[PDB]
Amino acid sequence: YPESIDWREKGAVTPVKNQNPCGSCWAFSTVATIEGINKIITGQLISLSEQELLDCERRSHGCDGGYQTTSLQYVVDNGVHTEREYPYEKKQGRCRAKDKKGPKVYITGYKYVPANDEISLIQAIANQPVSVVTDSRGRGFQFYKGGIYEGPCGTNTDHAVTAVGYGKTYLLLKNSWGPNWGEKGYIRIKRASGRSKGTCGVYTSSFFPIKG
Ligand SMILES: *[C@@H](C(=O)O)[C@H](O)C(=O)N[C@@H](CC(C)C)C(=O)NCCCCNC(N)=[NH2+]
Repeated sequence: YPESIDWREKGAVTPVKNQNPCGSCWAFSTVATIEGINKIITGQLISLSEQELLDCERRSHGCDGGYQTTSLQYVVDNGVHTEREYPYEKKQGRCRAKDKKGPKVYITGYKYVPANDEISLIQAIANQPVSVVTDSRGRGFQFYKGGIYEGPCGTNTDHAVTAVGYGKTYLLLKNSWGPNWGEKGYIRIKRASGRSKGTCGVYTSSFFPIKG
């Protein structure tokens, strides 16, 4: 793997979005990975629809939270519309996926990253943006301003985010709380060495889409 990577710089990352006040991070996390792998494979960077997952992927619990596996599987089974055609409404509504006839993006599957292991995660991000989770309950995280975040934070993960890169000592994370949070929407989180739940539990549960 390269010493560092920034998928933003490689053009595989769309502008930061704002999920609030709907607790639909699961959808934002998944969509960002889809946006990323689509660019890597097809050369196209297009903002895709969190609202479709929200309205249509109902194994997850809408604004009350959801799952990486079910949301990734949704895109395998059904593909996903652009954000432009299916915009965010900040709340679950009727699944209108069938009513929309515009451009869609499909994936063919997804892979789970072996958990609690630095290099397994780093190796995955080297290839594509990855869906990851963090413990976001704390003042330090919620009011993060900038720099490499080393703590304080627990490992009781409750928020799904997107790993869009790393450096020697950190993982670059796209958050979904708008561009006014952290570093223009992003947080750089310390790389815990080796076997570890990771800083803020960032090694806990990681998945990435496959577009073959
Ligand atoms: C996170 C957010 O929008 O801030 C959102 O609550 C969420 O989807 N969180 C996930 C985090 C996991 C580590 C992937 C989550 O909690 N998913 C499980 C189901 C949601 C909670 N359960 C119920 N009963 N709603």
